[PDB]
Amino acid sequence: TIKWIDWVKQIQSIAQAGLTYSKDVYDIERFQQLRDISISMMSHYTKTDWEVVEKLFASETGYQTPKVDIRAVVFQNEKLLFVKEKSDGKWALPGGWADVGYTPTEVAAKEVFEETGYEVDHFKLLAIFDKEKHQPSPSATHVYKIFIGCEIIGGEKKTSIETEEVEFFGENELPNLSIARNTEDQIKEMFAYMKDPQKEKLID
Amino acid sequence: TIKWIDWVKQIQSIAQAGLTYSKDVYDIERFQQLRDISISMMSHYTKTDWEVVEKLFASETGYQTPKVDIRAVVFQNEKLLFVKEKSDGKWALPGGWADVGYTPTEVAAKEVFEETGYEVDHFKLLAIFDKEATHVYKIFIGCEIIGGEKKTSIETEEVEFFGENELPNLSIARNTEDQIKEMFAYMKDPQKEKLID
Ligand SMILES: O=C[C@H](O)[C@H](O)[C@H](O)CO
Repeated sequence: TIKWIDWVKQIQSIAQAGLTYSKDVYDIERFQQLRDISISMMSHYTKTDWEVVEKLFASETGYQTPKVDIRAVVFQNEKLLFVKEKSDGKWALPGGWADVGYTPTEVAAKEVFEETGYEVDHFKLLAIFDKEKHQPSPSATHVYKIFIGCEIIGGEKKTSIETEEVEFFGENELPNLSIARNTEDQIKEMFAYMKDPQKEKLID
Repeated sequence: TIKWIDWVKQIQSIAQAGLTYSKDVYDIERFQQLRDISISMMSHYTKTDWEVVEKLFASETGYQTPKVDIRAVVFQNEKLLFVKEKSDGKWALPGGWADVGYTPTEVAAKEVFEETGYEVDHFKLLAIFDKEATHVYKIFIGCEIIGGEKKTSIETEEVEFFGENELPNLSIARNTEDQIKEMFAYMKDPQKEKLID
């Protein structure tokens, strides 16, 4: 693996904590210098514009925790609901970044409605995966993925600008997965839950 | 001209100054973390440059989400592990902010070890709460003592196990009275539906 990336992510994290919590004017200035070195290291070794890296890597406030992604797990006739993005042509469970000001089930409901047309409720906590644990490639960011089971209670299948196709798929007919949005192993775990819904919940 | 070497040397020299001159216990710990990382970095890549990773930011947008707090839920014969906090002198489950570089269960095991000296395993996902300027998803993770011993701290003045009717004064930001009640409900009925806000 690339060892340097996880070191630099930890330096930015501590610098971000220092800028939030230090009250010492010379320590605040040391934490700002350290964040700026972290941007410069990322900028040079990924050949990415310095100011772009600052926005993508080093503009959060407060203590730095992993980011939260939500995936909705909706079955019908033992087939799992997937949505295809028009631009990249790849498939994933409905979901996305958790919006500030929304609870996890509100994110699941809103993402399912916007991407698929369906109304959902009857939320179940299924799993929390650590995106980095067996990640294919190195990442600038650390993500926890919360999988929430839901029941379709209304609305109707509807495509959009972003969302070209909405379809259910059986476990021996999976479409081309967006590995960034969901791994094969995360999908296999959801079919294991469908077969035995009283099973232990996966937490990385 | 191998640029990582001068940047790591700068990080080291800043961290050493911070470590020498800070009077705040939390500032000292941050500078100690940075010193520790810089040592680890220098002890690698002897001759070579760092690998260029030109695709690292391809799908990155700088989107901000709720922060993650983790609370470890540790029972011993029907009593729940609490910790008296230096901040307010009130009591809470071991836990805190989830750190970059750690899985949820590594966070739970780490917070329990540093705050109480116990080593835990057998992790179970119990709940995620959020009652909606700071937005927080709080993950309750159950686990069991497999080793270590009870050790109080400069940070953690007392470590006590408490039953449902003898609860100490709770640090309410860290754990509400309803969140603790729910945890006792999981211990008593261990097939209760897991809560997710
Ligand atoms: O919240 C957790 C943090 O470690 C502490 O609040 C910081 O060290 C700031 O003092």
